[PDB]
Amino acid sequence: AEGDDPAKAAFDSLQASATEYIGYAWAMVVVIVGATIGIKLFKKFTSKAS
Amino acid sequence: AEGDDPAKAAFDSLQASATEYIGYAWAMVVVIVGATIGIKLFKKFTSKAS
Amino acid sequence: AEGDDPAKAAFDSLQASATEYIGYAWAMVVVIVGATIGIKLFKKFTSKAS
Amino acid sequence: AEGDDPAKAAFDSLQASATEYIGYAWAMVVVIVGATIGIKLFKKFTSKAS
Amino acid sequence: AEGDDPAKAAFDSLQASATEYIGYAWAMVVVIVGATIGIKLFKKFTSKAS
Amino acid sequence: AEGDDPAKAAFDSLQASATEYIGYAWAMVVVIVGATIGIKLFKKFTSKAS
Amino acid sequence: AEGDDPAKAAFDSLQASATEYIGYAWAMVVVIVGATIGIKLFKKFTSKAS
Amino acid sequence: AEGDDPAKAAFDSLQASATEYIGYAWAMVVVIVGATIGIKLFKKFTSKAS
Amino acid sequence: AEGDDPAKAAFDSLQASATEYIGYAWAMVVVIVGATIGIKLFKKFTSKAS
Amino acid sequence: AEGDDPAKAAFDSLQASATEYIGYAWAMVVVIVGATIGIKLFKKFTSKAS
Amino acid sequence: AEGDDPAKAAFDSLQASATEYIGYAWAMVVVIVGATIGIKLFKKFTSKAS
Amino acid sequence: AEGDDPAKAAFDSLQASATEYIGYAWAMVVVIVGATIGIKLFKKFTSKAS
Amino acid sequence: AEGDDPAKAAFDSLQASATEYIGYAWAMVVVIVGATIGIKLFKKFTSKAS
Amino acid sequence: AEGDDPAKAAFDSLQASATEYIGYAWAMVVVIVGATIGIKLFKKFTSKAS
Amino acid sequence: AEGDDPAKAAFDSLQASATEYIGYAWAMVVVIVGATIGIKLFKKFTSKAS
Repeated sequence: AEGDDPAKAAFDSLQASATEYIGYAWAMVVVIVGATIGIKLFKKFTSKAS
Repeated sequence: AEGDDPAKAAFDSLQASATEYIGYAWAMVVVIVGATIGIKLFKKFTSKAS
Repeated sequence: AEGDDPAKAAFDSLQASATEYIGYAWAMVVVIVGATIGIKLFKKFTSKAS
Repeated sequence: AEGDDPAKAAFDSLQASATEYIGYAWAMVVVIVGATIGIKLFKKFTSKAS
Repeated sequence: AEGDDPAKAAFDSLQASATEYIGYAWAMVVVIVGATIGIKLFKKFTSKAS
Repeated sequence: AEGDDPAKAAFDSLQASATEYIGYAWAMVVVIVGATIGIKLFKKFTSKAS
Repeated sequence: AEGDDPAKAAFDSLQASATEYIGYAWAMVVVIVGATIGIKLFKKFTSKAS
Repeated sequence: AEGDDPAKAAFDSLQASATEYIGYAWAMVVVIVGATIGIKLFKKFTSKAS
Repeated sequence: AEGDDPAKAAFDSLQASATEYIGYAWAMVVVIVGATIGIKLFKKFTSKAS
Repeated sequence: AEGDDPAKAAFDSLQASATEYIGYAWAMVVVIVGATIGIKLFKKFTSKAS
Repeated sequence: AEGDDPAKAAFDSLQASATEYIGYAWAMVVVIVGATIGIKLFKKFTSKAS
Repeated sequence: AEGDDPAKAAFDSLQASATEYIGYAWAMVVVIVGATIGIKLFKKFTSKAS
Repeated sequence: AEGDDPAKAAFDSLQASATEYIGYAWAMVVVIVGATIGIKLFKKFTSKAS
Repeated sequence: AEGDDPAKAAFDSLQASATEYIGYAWAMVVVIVGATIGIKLFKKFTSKAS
Repeated sequence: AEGDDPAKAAFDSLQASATEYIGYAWAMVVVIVGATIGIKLFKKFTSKAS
């Protein structure tokens, strides 16, 4: 009980922080996927011309 | 007997506390797996465009 | 049992979110395929004239 | 014997729970594969027009 | 001799019990591997369509 | 020996299930290829007229 | 010496069992590869018509 | 909190750098697609003469 | 009481020092992950060209 | 001296026995790697057809 | 030395087996390419008539 | 404090060294990606001729 | 420092070797592309006659 | 010193043996890549005919 | 003081010896990584041909 209270709260803080990192992950992949969408579009142009 | 009663109860309390920690574990992994599902979905988009 | 309940629900939420992403995927490809239909139609005109 | 009985049963419960998670897995992949079937169909249209 | 007889038998019982646990292990992994076979099959479908 | 028997049988069941999925795969591609045969036939008509 | 004899034999049995599992592996992949050969053949038909 | 601050910033820097690489990607494909547009134009001339 | 005071403070100092080491850890992994982001970007270029 | 002689010899015997076990290890991994070579070859066939 | 001898030989056997699989691969593709040569010849006839 | 100072500095040196290795990594991938750009360009020529 | 020097040099040697392989790659594709240029030229003759 | 001499030499022998295994690795991949070069050549023929 | 002097020196010798072992480690991994660079290059060739 008493001992595990501060620890439970600590785990909550750790979980929230994990969520912050995870948000950054979603974003990073937003850039990479953005790059893939654009570049694959270049390829699309090329094929249409072909 | 007499001596081990309080100890048995103490072990029950310890086990329950362990269950609390364990619940937090399931949750933490819920966030991480959520991140993996979303980001792998970004990758899915990229491949479909490709 | 008890521990895996919150986790099952979490997985449901994750699955639904996956469905949202997936809807966006169908749409994105709607635009790309729209582009292919139109442009291939331009090619059709050219061939008919030829 | 005596000690390992409750443990055997516990393992049964754990195995069943594992089956629940696993069912959710089959489903999640049902959505993802559904997305792949549909989107690859969009690509099919595009190629046929081409 | 005399003292170690009951102990040898006890070790036999312990070994047999260990075998029971171990059987449950083989099974648990049967479910997990079953899940992997099925889901990887979903992926197979997706690739074939692609 | 003893331990691996149930596991061998489990693997047999898994293999058979894999065969079921695989049958569905052959079918799915039957529809897609059917679509390609028909539509390419439309193209055939067009060229013959041309 | 004496102690490691039964253990060497045990390892032989374990190795043989491993061979049984491994045979099942070769087979499972026989089905999957069979599926890939057939389905890729469907794709072949489609392309030839195209 | 305290520990994850420097890490969040580090991830920001990493994301920005990723954007730089990605810009170079868009450019590289600009050259390749430029090549495809020009060369397919050569083919266009040839067909028109034909 | 009296004896454990200096020890509590000592543990505080030890904990803070642990935090310093831990900061260095976050940083070290910042470099490694930076390397992975860049190099995986090289791979991205290669695939886009492909 | 005198006491450690029989012990040195005992250690030699133990080392040799360890070598026997170790030989079995190399073999066991021979089977597993054999399985991986064959099955990855099945995958090779599939890709070539694709 | 001693330990790695049997392993080297095992690797030789594995390599030879790999060669057998690989021969089957060359053959399988012989059939597929044979099919492509014949069918493309049908197309040749059609065009010549056209 | 006192004990962890030399260790902090040691970790700094280790981190810097890690950066050196990492630089070599970026370079190695520069060669590999260079190879991919060139060779994919060969493929580009072939397709343009086709 | 001291430890990572020999390793840095080792990485240099590895990188150079990678360059050798890569040169062979450029060449191999020189032959394949040569084949494509020639054969597509055969096709050119055929079309001109047509 | 004295104790680590035999160990250093032992490590040399182990490293050399590792080199033998590694040579076999380069070879095994020589066969696999040979198979890929040949079979991809079959595909080349098919496309040229097409 | 007096007693710990010879021990400090002994620890220095032990540390230096540890450095020797560690050098051998860097080397061993030089061979393994060399093998990975070469073999992955074989794979590179195969993909380029594909």
